[PDB]
Amino acid sequence: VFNPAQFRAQFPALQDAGVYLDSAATALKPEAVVEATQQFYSLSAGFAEAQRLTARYEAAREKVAQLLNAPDDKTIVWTRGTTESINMVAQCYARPRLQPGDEIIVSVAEHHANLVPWLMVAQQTGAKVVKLPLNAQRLPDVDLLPELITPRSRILALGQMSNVTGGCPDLARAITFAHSAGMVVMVDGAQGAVHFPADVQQLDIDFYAFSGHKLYGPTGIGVLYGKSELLEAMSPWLGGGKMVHEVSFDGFTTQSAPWKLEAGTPNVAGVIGLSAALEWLADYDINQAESWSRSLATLAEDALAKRPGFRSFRCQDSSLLAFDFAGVHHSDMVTLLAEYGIALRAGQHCAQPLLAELGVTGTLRASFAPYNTKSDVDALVNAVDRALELLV
Amino acid sequence: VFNPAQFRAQFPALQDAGVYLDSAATALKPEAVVEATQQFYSLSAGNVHRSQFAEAQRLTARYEAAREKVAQLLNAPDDKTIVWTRGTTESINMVAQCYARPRLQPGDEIIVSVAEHHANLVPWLMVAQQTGAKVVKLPLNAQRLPDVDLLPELITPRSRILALGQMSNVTGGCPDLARAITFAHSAGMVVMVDGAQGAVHFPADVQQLDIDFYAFSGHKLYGPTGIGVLYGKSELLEAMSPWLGGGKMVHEVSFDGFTTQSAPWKLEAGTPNVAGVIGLSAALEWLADYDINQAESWSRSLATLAEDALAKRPGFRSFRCQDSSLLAFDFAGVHHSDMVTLLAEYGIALRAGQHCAQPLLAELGVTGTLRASFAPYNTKSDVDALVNAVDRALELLV
Amino acid sequence: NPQFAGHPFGTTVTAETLRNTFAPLTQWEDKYRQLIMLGKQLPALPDELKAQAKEIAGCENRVWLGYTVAENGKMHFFGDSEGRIVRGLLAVLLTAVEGKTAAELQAQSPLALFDELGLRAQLSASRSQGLNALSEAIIAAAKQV
Amino acid sequence: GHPFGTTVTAETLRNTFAPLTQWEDKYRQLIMLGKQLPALPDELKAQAKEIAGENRVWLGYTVAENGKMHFFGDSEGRIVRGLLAVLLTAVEGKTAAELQAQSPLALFDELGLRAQLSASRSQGLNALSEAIIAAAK
Ligand SMILES: *Cc1c(COP(=O)(O)O)cnc(C)c1O
Ligand SMILES: *Cc1c(COP(=O)(O)O)cnc(C)c1O
Repeated sequence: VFNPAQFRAQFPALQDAGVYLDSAATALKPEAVVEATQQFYSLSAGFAEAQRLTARYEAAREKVAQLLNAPDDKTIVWTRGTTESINMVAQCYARPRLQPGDEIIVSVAEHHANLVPWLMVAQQTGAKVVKLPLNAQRLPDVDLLPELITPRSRILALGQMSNVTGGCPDLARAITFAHSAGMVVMVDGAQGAVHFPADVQQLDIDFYAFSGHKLYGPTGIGVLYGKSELLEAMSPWLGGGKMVHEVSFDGFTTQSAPWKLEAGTPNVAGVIGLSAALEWLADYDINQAESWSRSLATLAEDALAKRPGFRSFRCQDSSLLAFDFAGVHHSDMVTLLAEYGIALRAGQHCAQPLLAELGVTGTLRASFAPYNTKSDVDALVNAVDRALELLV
Repeated sequence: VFNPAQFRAQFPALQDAGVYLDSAATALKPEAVVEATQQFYSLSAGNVHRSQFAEAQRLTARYEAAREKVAQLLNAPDDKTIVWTRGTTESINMVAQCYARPRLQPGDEIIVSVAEHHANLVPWLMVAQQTGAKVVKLPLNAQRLPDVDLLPELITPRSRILALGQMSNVTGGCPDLARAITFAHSAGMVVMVDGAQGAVHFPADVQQLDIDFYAFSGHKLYGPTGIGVLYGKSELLEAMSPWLGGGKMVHEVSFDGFTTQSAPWKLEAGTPNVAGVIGLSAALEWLADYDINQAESWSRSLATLAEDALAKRPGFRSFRCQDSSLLAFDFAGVHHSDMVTLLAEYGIALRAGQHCAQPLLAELGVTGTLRASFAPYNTKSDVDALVNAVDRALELLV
Repeated sequence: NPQFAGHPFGTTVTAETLRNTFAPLTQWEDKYRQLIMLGKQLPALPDELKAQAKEIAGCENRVWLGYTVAENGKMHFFGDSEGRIVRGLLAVLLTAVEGKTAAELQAQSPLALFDELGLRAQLSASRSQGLNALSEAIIAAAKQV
Repeated sequence: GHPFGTTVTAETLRNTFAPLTQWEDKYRQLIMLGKQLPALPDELKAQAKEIAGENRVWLGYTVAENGKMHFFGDSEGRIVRGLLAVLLTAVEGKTAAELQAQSPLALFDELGLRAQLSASRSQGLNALSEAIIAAAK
């Protein structure tokens, strides 16, 4: 049984932070992460803290495997974030395989990290990006895929969950349609891994990407999960130490995956700290924590909908609440709210095509996490009423 | 004057026993870096602060000044010539892929020193295979340094890129970089300088040396893991293709295409390793109060005390160059892996193996080496400890 | 003497005008309210006119700044902002730099009028990315002449 | 061909190792031990699974009709060479079932060798152990 006050207590930033409603950009960190990091950079030169950090590090891929229900720790590849993970799939798996005229299907809801790499590899190979539009509930229209898929369709790129609408498409169906056409699927899990971590075996996901910093964890660290046969098929990514087996002026041979894909000194601090994040988080029932965050988002959305000119872009009672007010620019509101003590985000959220689809050039977004409270909702509503008085 | 005890006292990892002699693999961290990291992870990164007002400002100030502090270390002309990467390895791959790859023709040549770390060799083999170009070996002279005077013989009208280490991670040796650059620029070539060790010990003045690209890693420079730098001349960063695609590096995107920011941002897709930039900034700010010429003289003086004593043990062989603070060595008939393990048991942390420099160790005639590397937090006591631990290990491996 | 993307700042709206408006304001909220009012005197810049100014982008808000030298040998600045708060800050800035020579602009300390009007430390918008970029672009422009 | 499991047994090792309490004696005695692992010639290093780690190690096997497994191998480093001798004493002549049945590293626990085994995890022993598991499958 989830206790919000127990979860909330682990977050040292909270007293200074005031009201923090921008977890969807980046999450606050629990003591476990701060302390694992402190310990790693302080570690006695040349045995009990030492061994604890060693077990955190060596167990780290396995803790990711357990989050995702990956078959084994060797399907987990360390990257610097979702962004590098997707570029790796595009460059190392897609680019050697794509032929001129092949098609890559990309949802209009995609964050730029799951869209720009595809534009780029399309331009390199003569493949074409084909748009997967939204249905009437603002989700990628998975039901339309059979009509969009052709004998040229090779890759489907689809967000598990939008960082704007919080909306999740019907990914099981989408993947079943893509696999039926012999396509591979790049799932962007940067939000989903935080809220509804994907069962990569049940969903039959080919590749899944997420970032540590959004999962209560360090910056500069992320994951690429891929099926072992796809990781084996991928070409090497960066060249250098660690990924290589033998090297001479005539050429080189590589380790197999995941090491093949990981040149140079790892982000050891980032691995250790994401290990601590995951170990800490595993003591909480994620369904229960997420229902709490969603219930606050709902309380905020119902209150704000009582104010004139409110519109919400929120899907599926998400813990993310994107919204705007008629005749008020999102910049002005975000500024006043910050002066009032409320931290949220405004602008395009790296999703310019989605926002163009919805007919807006920016929105405000308040995103709730399991350390947010009912008073945080009261404070946000109070600041919005004071801001709207100044702006309308 | 440099005070070693002052420098040493700033490292929490050295408060209790242990002799650490593996700084060429990764450096210990000063309190400033540990505390900056602790603060960054303990405070909101948003725009509201209700209790830690000054501590939030200082984090913002470290982040905002970070490029400038790197520009100051390298004497770069401005902070927009500094690009954040994961490490030296990513930095070098970016230059191979975003500068060289679109410009290389079949039969073109890339000269790579035989003393290069894998980071500065493998990406050149990869891009050569992708473009039909060829990697050409720059051999060692008598002194075990890249033979810069051989360049006029190796340079042809097809020569495009020179990849050369400012400082070897095995020998500690530094080739005559100014002279290699003058020869390379005479032929219109561009030079990739791997400064992962040189940035620590002899940080390069990239203007005085006219360096085209320079790479180094934060973690060897007393800083965070997961962060590195690529310096490039502004014209070359501008010529480069974008590197990874995604947020921050784009300007406009639709399903019809995208435009990008100019450099450095063009080359930095997605959420930065903000903890790494802040921690590196704090490392550089902290290190700026020390005279590096003096701290390095200190570190090399210790490596000389160690090498002098070790050379009195039978079967000793040193690969050390130019009285470097890096001391790579072996003992006839003793395996380097047996020695490192026993030394670890005696409380000396050193490194054994191939040091990501297979071609170098093949030119040297060996399969692996021990390596003791010294830094300004090391002491004379460290030297007596290393030497004694070698003696005890030798009695066991007799 | 008409100018491209004409505005009143530095001519009909003066530092004196602004001091009179702003000096009595001690509450931060009223300062934002008056910035919002002031920005209403900056004319909207149509899409077609924006493309002759520099886009000084940022996450939350688009701001444009462009410049030229007038027939009197003085610099003329013009621009726009989508957010109304930053539009008011832009008007303050235009008031400070309009009709100055390159030399006079290199002589002036960045954002000095904002400290004069009690806007700079007191409002976080004054210390934000949008306004610092704008300030830098003026400097860049004064150099480029 | 090697003595381990035949001429040298868990019992003979216990008489050597169980009495030791000083870590240096343990290492001294490991290094002694590996002297007795013959040097694998080039011809049958070919017939083994090669592992490059700091240290190079080899591990090969044959299975009798019976399913009794004969293991061979080698180590550049002498301390891993020693640990390899212990390991070979634990596993030589075992069947795939007896191998999956035992904990292969009981023997190290039994001889008071866990810290030495621990110290050399990274350069051969992890890998040697895993190629033991894989051969039984
Ligand atoms: C360490 C090192 C590198 C590699 O740096 P990473 O941080 O692993 O990317 C490259 N070159 C030399 C000389 C090095 O010492
Ligand atoms: C944040 C985010 C990303 C990008 O992650 P980075 O850590 O910046 O690389 C990609 N997709 C979604 C949906 C996101 O929210």
